Amino acid sequence: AALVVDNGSGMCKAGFAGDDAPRAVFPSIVGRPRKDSYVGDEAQSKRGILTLKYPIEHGIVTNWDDMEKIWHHTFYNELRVAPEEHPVLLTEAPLNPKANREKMTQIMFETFNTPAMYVAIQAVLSLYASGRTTGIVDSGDGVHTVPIYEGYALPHAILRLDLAGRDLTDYLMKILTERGYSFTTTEREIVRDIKEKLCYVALDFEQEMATAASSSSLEKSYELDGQVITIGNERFRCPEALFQPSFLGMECGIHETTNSIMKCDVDIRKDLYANTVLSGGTTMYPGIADRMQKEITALAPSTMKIKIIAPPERKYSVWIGGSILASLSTFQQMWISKQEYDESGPSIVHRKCF
Amino acid sequence: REIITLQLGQCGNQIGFEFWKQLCAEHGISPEGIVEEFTDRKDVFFYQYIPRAVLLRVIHSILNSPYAKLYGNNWASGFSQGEKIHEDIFDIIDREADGSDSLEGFVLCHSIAGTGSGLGSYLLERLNDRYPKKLVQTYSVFPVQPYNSLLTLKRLTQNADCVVLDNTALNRIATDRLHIQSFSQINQLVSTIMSASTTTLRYPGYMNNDLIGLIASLIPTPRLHFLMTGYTPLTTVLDVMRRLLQPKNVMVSNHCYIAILNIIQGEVDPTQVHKSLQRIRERKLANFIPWGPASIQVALSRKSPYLRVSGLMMANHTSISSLFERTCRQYDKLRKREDNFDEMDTSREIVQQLIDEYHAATRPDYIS
Repeated sequence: AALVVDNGSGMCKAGFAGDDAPRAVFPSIVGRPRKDSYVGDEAQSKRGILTLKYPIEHGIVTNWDDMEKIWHHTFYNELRVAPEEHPVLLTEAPLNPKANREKMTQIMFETFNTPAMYVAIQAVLSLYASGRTTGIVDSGDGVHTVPIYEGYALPHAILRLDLAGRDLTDYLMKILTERGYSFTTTEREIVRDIKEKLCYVALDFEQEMATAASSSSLEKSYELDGQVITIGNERFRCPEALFQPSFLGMECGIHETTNSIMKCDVDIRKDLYANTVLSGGTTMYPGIADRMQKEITALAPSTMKIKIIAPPERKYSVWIGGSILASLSTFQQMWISKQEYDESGPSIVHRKCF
Repeated sequence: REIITLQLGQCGNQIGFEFWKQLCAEHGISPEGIVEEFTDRKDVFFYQYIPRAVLLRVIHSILNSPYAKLYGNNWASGFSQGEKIHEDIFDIIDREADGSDSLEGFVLCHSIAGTGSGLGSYLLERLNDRYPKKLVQTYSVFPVQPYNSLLTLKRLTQNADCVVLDNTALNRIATDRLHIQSFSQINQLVSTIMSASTTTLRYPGYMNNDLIGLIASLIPTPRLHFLMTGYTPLTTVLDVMRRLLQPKNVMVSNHCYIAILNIIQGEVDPTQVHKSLQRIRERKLANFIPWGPASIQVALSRKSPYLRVSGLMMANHTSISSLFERTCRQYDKLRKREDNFDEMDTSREIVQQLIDEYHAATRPDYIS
């Protein structure tokens, strides 16, 4: 079996190629005492006696020593396999520095002795999962609008937005506190749950605010120790920040950023408009697809055909796309083999994983 | 059990304040007396957290420091003023003793050199009279100066139930391996010993879990209650155990030991400890009393995770009598150079008894 490992800024997803879903998902954290190293859920569970590190906080690996520990954890603890016995497909963020790609390659072959490996861009895998090779795609925990044509991401048109799930969770804690409650402590986990369960994207912000101000029709209850609290306009005000970052003191929203299309050759822009795919946990808010449709339509030419694709399984579309790719007959010749690595070294990744 | 600490004079408050600063950091307690997030027994010294301290001009320096959220020169003047406020200062201690769960002792931090010399001698007499079952351990510090030095010695030889730290050996070690040439720099060295002296009362250990356990082991006879300290790292246990017996480290300016206690605060190997003691017996680096069977004790400990191998030595050495002769001899030279003045010779009489008591302790027939 080939392994598929999706390296996420907040959560890593791991499993076997061919499967419909990852076998394991865990926090991208490594902790050491304030057993010497803790990784994943355990690090989170015992965070009280540990100092936590986030080696891929914004999608890009910043500490390779701890990233190596996350991968060790992935193989031996989560999947219970020996990496030297299975090819490994890894995912990377859009605009990942070339040097990082070589580092990942060297670590897999030299540290884990993988028989074969490959690295693919997250957004590209999600597009594959939707059955397309062309389109524009990703909102996760700590961080993109990625135009893709014929399977190739267009780096010049890729845009990064340092606004994602983490920021939305903290913003919800802030407005719930302003409501009269008090969510300030690492309470952050509780609010993250409230966010994932009761939030939604309003089709029209002002109208929704007016409805919530004059009635209780949009209110939902949430039970903590038994205390039941009420969440009102906070339900949609929280994700509204994706469309209006100023609510967070940030100077463009996701609809406006999806600018990426305008940076592409005019001849493929219509293909992108007609194939705008959503992926990532932060795109799971109910109502987000219709809101994007409305907002993009307002920005694009009146004669443009706009279509937003929001797969029900988009939270794991990156991993699923990797499972699909690694299972393709034509992809087998694409793996970087240990032989090829020994022949050309780490830099082969640029040619093999273009 | 609990221990209430008393700080007298300028020397007491500073070395006491540096003692609490070192301990508050050892534990996960922020300077504003709030536990920080980041197993160590902290109920003996801290009251659920607030230190069980009784401080007695220098107070303003403590109140202006970031640690505000944590609470003449004649010996006769020091003894007189304590008599006038007897009920006042004894009202803050009574509630401090009563309010306590089950009081155990009265740690005292003072220097015998002006008001802490007298007011210290006064409280030492009242304490024993008020409570006869409470241990009084005094971290005295050695320096009209010869007079006040021996007067408190009269009180410290019958009242105090148990540690000398002499500034002369503090100055020598300062200039030797620390290169100071300062009060604020020597205090960093004494507080390192104090926080290490009670390292067996802040962590649940196998033995020495009570203050009466550290005392009754060393002190064989209630008159011979003066101890000295040794602290090497300023590696195996044999290296530490050998470096502690070097007179270059003993903080004291025939002769033999009565009992030694070694404190190892590291992660050392627990089986090699008996191997080191065996080689100590062969090379014969230490000599003991000939009359009674005396042994050496070594105890391990665990350093706080929030706050390497160290080592401290607590021993009851007969050479401590030499320090008293220096104080005794200087007095007689002043007695010929200038209401009744009879309190001095009584003190002079009783201190000479201890000196002869020491010199007779190193004989094969010390009994009777």
